[PDB]
Amino acid sequence: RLDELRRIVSQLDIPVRQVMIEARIVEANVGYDKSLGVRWGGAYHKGNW
Amino acid sequence: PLDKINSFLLANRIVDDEKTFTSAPYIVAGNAERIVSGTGDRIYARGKFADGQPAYGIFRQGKVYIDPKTKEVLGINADDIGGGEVVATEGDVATLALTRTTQEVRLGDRLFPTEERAVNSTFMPGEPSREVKGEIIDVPRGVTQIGQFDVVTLNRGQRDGLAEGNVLAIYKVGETVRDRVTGESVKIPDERAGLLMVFRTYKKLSYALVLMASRPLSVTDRVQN
Repeated sequence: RLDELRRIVSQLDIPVRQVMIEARIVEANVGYDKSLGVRWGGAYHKGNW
Repeated sequence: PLDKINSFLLANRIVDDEKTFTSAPYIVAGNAERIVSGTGDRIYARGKFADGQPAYGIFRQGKVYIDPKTKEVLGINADDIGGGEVVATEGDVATLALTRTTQEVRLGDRLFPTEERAVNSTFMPGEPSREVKGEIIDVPRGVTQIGQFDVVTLNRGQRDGLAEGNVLAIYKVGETVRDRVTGESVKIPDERAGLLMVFRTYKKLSYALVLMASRPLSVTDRVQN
């Protein structure tokens, strides 16, 4: 039993394997906004849009 | 040994000749599948590359400025996709599928032809020639003091020596100030545990996966032996 337990000990005393985990977050924002306000105002003859 | 080589092989994305495709970039775009990366996904791109080579290497541009009198930057072509293949569309655009290797491919990125290079685990034992001595700059990490291992770019005079000698030891030069006598600070090299494994692309710098034995060294430090 001593010897068998020794073998189990050999199996158990194994280095735990570390891994480097690299998770990367990428955010991309593209924004194009165009606004045109066209104005025609005359109070001389009261025509104004 | 093979696993160490496998880690480098995972880090082997940087290639030479940034100038060539800076002069002729293969322009990628596409919102049909609006991604900045994918595995097998479809991107489109404009250039003869669509007409010609089905595979290609996606590289972002870094610059390694050495020889200040010559003031030359031999850049770094960081390979974004592991691979890709094409279908041809009219308009000189192409629709490609992407085998991705951890590097997002900006939707507006620069594409370059595929250049397969054979690397072996036979470099593991090392090729140490002391005469080769030079500074280190331009790590993709950009972080000073990176340790355990990293992909570094040895400098150009260092690069020619590298053409002679593959392996070298790490040195971190630290300035010591005569605070209570003169205030003058003298830089002193401190030999650092850990050595570089160097793979050299002639006509460019040396791409070296350095294994750092504890010592964290700045982005610029003396690699020597």
